[PDB]
Amino acid sequence: NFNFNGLTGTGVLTESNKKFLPFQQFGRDIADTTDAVRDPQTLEILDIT
Amino acid sequence: PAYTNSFTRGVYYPDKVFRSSVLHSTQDLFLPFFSNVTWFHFDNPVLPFNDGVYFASTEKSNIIRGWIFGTTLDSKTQSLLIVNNATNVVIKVCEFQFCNDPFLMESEFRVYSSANNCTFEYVSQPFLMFKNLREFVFKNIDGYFKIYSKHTPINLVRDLPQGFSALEPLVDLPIGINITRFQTLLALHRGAAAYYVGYLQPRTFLLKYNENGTITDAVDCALD
Amino acid sequence: GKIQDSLSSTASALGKLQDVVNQNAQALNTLVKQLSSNFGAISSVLNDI
Ligand SMILES: *[C@@H]1O[C@H](CO)[C@@H](O)[C@H](O)[C@H]1NC(C)=O
Ligand SMILES: *[C@@H]1O[C@H](CO)[C@@H](O)[C@H](O)[C@H]1NC(C)=O
Ligand SMILES: *[C@@H]1O[C@H](CO)[C@@H](O)[C@H](O)[C@H]1NC(C)=O
Ligand SMILES: *[C@@H]1O[C@H](CO)[C@@H](O)[C@H](O)[C@H]1NC(C)=O
Ligand SMILES: *[C@@H]1O[C@H](CO)[C@@H](O)[C@H](O)[C@H]1NC(C)=O
Repeated sequence: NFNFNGLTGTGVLTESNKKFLPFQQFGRDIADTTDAVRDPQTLEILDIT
Repeated sequence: PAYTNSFTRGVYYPDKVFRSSVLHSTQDLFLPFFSNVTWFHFDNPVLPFNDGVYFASTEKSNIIRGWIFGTTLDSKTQSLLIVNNATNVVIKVCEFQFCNDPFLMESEFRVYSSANNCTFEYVSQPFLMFKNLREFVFKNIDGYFKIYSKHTPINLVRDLPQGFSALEPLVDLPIGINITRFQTLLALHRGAAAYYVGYLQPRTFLLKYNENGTITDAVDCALD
Repeated sequence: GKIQDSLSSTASALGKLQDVVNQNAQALNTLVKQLSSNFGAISSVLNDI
């Protein structure tokens, strides 16, 4: 049960195969729910399933 | 005067969102395709902001070295200024005064009007030294001011070449002031350098990301 | 012999059998966009509420 910058939620986190911009935080779906985040205090990028 | 056909350039990322292999549509404040820009060149008159400016100085240029931003350009309304000293950038959100044509054993420091009543400062790396074409996009929506550049070499120094140029976010800056009219900076070294001004308004784009998740193609609505 | 050849490059008679996946698929997909709808509430994801 995650909480990233106040956005709670549930899922399994895993390392990203994506290439993230450098100006960024949230990757968002057609369903309009979070799919990919960046850590609020790390530079690693995590895919949310 | 001197209506130059700005063809295609001036697209930018909204913000968060990495995607890939998507055909996705957004809705922000946008610069028209095939629009006209008054050519500028020695000569540097005054310009208003009008909610969004696509700055694009020419290639083979070493003259423009900063900007003065504001609303009134007086010592009352909070002003904004950036200076590259060839190894850093010096961002001043201080309060300034009027100078009609400031510029830069090669001499400097003539440009400054007054350094009273500072509100914010910022220091970062310089942007970049047939040349990598300087392009900049300027907008403020409720505080967040942003930086955009994509620098690319081509021929045809004066006229803009066709092609494609996404504008990439560099420094997001939450200041929270007004911007209505402004002036860039120059450098008179004993002088007609070219630059262009664009405008944003809520038109409708259509974006395509590649397999790497980068904008490669885009279209708008009111064209055809 | 000709019946593969009319259907060789691109016949204009695949048609009904191709889009019947497709109009179903956007009907699936237009259910998905409604997750990101907002309906006067101040979010689409539940966790922001
Ligand atoms: C918070 O922890 C992170 C570690 O990733 C660090 O970047 C930041 O400076 C820390 N802040 C403190 C100690 O308050
Ligand atoms: C841009 O300028 C050209 C030449 O002056 C003119 O033909 C064209 O109509 C202008 N564009 C618009 C949208 O008016
Ligand atoms: C600077 O400008 C602000 C405007 O909000 C004003 O309140 C303040 O008194 C000024 N300070 C000086 C030293 O002039
Ligand atoms: C802009 O609007 C007016 C002057 O243009 C002023 O009341 C307001 O403070 C400005 N907005 C800012 C800087 O928050
Ligand atoms: C993505 O970028 C890499 C780096 O140059 C390149 O090798 C690859 O071909 C690009 N992807 C596509 C689909 O072209």
